[PDB]
Amino acid sequence: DGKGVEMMRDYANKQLIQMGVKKPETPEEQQWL
Amino acid sequence: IRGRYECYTDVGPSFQSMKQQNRAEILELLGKTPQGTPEYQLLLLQYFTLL
Amino acid sequence: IRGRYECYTDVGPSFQSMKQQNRAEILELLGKTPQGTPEYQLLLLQYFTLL
Amino acid sequence: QYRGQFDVVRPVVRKLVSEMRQNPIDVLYRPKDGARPDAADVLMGMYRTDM
Repeated sequence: DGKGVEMMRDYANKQLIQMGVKKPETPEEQQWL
Repeated sequence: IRGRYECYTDVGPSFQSMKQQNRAEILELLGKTPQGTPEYQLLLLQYFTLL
Repeated sequence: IRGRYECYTDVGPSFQSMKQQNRAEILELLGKTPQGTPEYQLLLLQYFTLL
Repeated sequence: QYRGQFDVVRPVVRKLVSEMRQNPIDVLYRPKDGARPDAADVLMGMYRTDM
């Protein structure tokens, strides 16, 4: 389709990861204050 | 110069711009929607379809 | 020069669109809409047609 | 003399018109992430002109 492949990737799982991911690539993702 | 040539035809399954075969399929079947809590809203993302 | 352009020849299949096509899938069988209990405001705008 | 009215050829020839296109053969422009963010948001912004 387009770039509408976002789908929860960039928000929900960040601060804590409940379900994991398939092969996290994530060069760097989470920032902490 | 490349990085352009963004536009050409994809030959293969007939799937059109918005959600023909990728969404669901035409051949001998019924009753797709499965069970899940986020699959509610992720099902909301499914069917917006055409521009 | 044009570019305010509006309507063109739409020749194609049988349906006469107003908002008829939010269902792009009806082949033969029926009952194609999914379900959820609490939150739907979205089920309204689909099913009123004849204008 | 009597000739030419028995031919019987073309029915199989032009019956192939219906057999030309079954697969829709309709897609174009192949979206993907290739390049710098300029023109790709509204997809085709200039030419629908084939239709």
